[PDB]
Amino acid sequence: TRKFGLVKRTLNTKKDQRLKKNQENTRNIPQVSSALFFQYNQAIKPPYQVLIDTNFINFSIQKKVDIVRGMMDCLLAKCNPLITDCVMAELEKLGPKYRIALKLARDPRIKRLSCSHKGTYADDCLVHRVLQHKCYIVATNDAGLKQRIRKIPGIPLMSVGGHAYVIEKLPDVF
Amino acid sequence: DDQVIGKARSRTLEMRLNRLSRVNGHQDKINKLEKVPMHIRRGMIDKHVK
Amino acid sequence: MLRRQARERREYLYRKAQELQDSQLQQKRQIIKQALAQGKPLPKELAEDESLQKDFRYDQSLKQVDDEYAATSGIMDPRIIVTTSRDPSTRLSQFAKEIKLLFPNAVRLNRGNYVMPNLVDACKKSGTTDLVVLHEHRGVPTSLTISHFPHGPTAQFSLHNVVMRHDIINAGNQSEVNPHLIFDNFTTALGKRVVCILKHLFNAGPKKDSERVITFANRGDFISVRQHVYVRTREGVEIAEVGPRFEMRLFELRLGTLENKDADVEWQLRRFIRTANKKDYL
Amino acid sequence: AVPSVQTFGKKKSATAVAHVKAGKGLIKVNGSPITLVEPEILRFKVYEPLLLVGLDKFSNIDIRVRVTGGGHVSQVYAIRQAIAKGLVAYHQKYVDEQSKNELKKAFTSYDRTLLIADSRRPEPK
Amino acid sequence: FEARQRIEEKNKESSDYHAKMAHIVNTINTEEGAEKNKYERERKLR
Amino acid sequence: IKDMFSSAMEVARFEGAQIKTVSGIRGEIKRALSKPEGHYRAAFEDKILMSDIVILRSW
Amino acid sequence: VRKLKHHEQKLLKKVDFLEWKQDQGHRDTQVMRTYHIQNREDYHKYNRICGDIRRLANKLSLLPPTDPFRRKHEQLLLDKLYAMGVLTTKSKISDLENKVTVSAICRRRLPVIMHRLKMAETIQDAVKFIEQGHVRVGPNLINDPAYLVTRNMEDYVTWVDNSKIKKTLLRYRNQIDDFDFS
Amino acid sequence: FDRTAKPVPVITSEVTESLEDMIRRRIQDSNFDDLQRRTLALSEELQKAHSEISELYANLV
Ligand SMILES: [Mg+2]
Ligand SMILES: [Zn+2]
Repeated sequence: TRKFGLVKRTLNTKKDQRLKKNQENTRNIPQVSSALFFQYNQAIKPPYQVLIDTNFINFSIQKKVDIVRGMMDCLLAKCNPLITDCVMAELEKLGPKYRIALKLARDPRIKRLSCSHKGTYADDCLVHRVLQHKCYIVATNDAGLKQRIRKIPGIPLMSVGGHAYVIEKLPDVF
Repeated sequence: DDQVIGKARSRTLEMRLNRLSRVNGHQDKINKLEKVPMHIRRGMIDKHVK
Repeated sequence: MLRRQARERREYLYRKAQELQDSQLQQKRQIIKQALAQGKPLPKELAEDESLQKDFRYDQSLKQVDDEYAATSGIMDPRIIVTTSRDPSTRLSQFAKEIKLLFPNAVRLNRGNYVMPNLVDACKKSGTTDLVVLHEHRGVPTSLTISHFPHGPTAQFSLHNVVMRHDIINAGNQSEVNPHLIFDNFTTALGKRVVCILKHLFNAGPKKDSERVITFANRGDFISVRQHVYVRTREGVEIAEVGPRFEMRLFELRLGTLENKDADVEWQLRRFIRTANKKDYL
Repeated sequence: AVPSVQTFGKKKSATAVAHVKAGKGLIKVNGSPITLVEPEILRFKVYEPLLLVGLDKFSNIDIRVRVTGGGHVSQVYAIRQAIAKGLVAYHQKYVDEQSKNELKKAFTSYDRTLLIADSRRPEPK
Repeated sequence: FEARQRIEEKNKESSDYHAKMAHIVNTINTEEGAEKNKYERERKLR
Repeated sequence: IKDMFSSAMEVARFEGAQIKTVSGIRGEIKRALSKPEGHYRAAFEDKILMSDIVILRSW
Repeated sequence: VRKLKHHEQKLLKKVDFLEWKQDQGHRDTQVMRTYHIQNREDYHKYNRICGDIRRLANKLSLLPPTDPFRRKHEQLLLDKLYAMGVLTTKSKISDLENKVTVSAICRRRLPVIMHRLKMAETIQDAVKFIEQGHVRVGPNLINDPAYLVTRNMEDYVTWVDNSKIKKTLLRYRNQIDDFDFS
Repeated sequence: FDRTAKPVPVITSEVTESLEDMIRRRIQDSNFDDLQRRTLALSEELQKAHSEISELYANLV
């Protein structure tokens, strides 16, 4: 009556609990914007607020366009430039050869705003803000960032060209 | 190629296919270097360069 | 026993499946053979691979009669049993006798009160290589089914322009020497299949001076069989025809035994297709 | 439980099922007593096992026979084989082995088709 | 006999047609394409 | 097929030919029967129904 | 033993009381579990036979390719293994090198053959049946549960007559034939 | 109209003579097919390796 086919009480790896590699074992849908049409972006009216990035500052100084006047040149109306603390740190960690561009980009006409994230992947900080609030316009010259904020709906992108600036998606430049 | 026998033959075959794949492959999957922990590999390369 | 044949057919089918999925592998190994034979660029997939370039020692050490016949091609001379359809007719009886005489190692079986599975299993129990079953219409022979027994293949031919030997002439008796064979104009892999089944249907290993010839010629997808005796003259070697003549034509081909009716069809004559008149062998 | 036993009998293409259980000493074949099998010249051939052995051993049991398929003589040989193997099985299961053996000896000495059938498979040369 | 002759003829004519069409389209293919890519090689350089 | 032809030798004059049904399936006309007078037999590539209709293109 | 916290973990990276480097994934245990076998010694002896086969294939590789010794010997070994039952496909001598597993031998074992032929229901139950003595190989029965069986006896494995198992089977099909007292 | 099949060939005199001259040509070439019965030092270190592998092989079998 001793139970037939008994076996030594071994240790599983596919079932047990004390293995650290075996220890690891209401939907959400973000809505589309009230301030976004199909593609019109009904919200933005002048004045505008722009976000400046490291590539934008670089090509700005390499083509000699002063910041605020070049912005008025591009946009034909009133606009305010903003940089984020992550972007400032990005220029800083680029460092000693571009310190003149740093001393330029720090100017008390540029009202810097503060971020709260680990890491300084300024691409991530930018795109998280712009999918967060849909009212900034974004100036840069990175190709990948250009493609991404092209993929997003209803956000005008702004880059350099020749000796002036240009914008991509804005339905009212003129 | 017939009187070759054993370890010699194995290393020859490896080197032949190595070049014949290196001429058109991606260099990573051509020569993936085999794994070894860091201090022992660095000790080996130190002794060899010495 | 019957279980042994069952799992035999199982293992044969599995080896066929593995053969299919290893064809391409055989191609890649042949390509690598050629590359090592002459140093050249090696192309993309096999170049990037690691398992092939690792296991190619045994593979380099690696490296034709069809498989259903493969073990006993030219060792055990085959035995054939020829039997008649059902409640036979007398003209058919004479002609089936003539077929039994035409082949060597042949025995005849009248069939009344039999069933196909009982017959085929009894023949397998006895131990017999190859089987021939005849069907007729109104005296005229028209249909013939050949089977090879250890779950081998079957072929079904029609046959039309038959003349019995006695109704050629009241001549005499044949010699029944182990004959010879000639195969003309065979092209396709199907052609190789049918010459293989008929070669293993004949006797195996004939002499050097045997004096009976049996032909097989493809004349527009109608296999014409004749049979002649020859005696070698000095300048024009004379052939005397003897034995029946008839026009034979394939129409289907099964990979099982004839009792199955639902094995794997490895060929089947298409009739109502747009290009039926058009192709040869199709 | 009821001490019971079951057997089969088989000519060329017929089937004879035979239940054998303890009872009052009767026979039943297809819901009809065995004075009424049909062919009336082979009724004695059906009777053959009983008249071979005796009658008391069939006075203390109960048979129930049901046959399907086949033709006349085939059914008849089927019933006789079924009755034979059923009686032998009942004796083997519930009474003495010595009685089973003397039964088997008397049967097979008479005619072996009672205890084993021959399904006639041909002989090809 | 009529059957064999008519069908043999039809197969003959279908083969004829296919060969002729393949010839014409392949001639024009290779030659006119050689001209078109000669001009591509020039217009890239112009 | 029953009502395509009138006489047996007429059937045989057309024998061995290609015939499609209005359903769209193929077949061939082969031989003449005996006991009726115009009927012939044919083989299709699939089971015909009853309500079908057979036609024969000719020029 | 604590789910010990951050700093003490980053100090005690390499400690592990459960799985060591040397018991490579507890491979022996996992295969033992999948095929319900009884002794660690059974696993390790199957390991040794596998290892000797692979050293043979390695020296056969180290021989030059076109020797008829090499060809004939490797082909003969492939006959031996294909009739033995361990490896499936006779053609890839790579699969001589690379497919030969203790899993393959242990699945050629007896109870896996029962689960193959759908005799028993699952493998542990098959081990119960072979231990209890209801299943015979040809003319004699088996009590050592760890029987190896080639193809030519896979053909003859069956249940023993006048077992209550065969009784239940033919009773459900309504075909117990108690002249044989099956 | 549109026919569908190759009718069965009427064997005639000239076809038989074509076949005759085929068989006779193959006779006077004497090339006819059949299935004939299936029929059936080196180096120091190589003999060393053969010896070792053969001993090991026998032990393994
Ligand atoms: Mg960047
Ligand atoms: Zn930031």
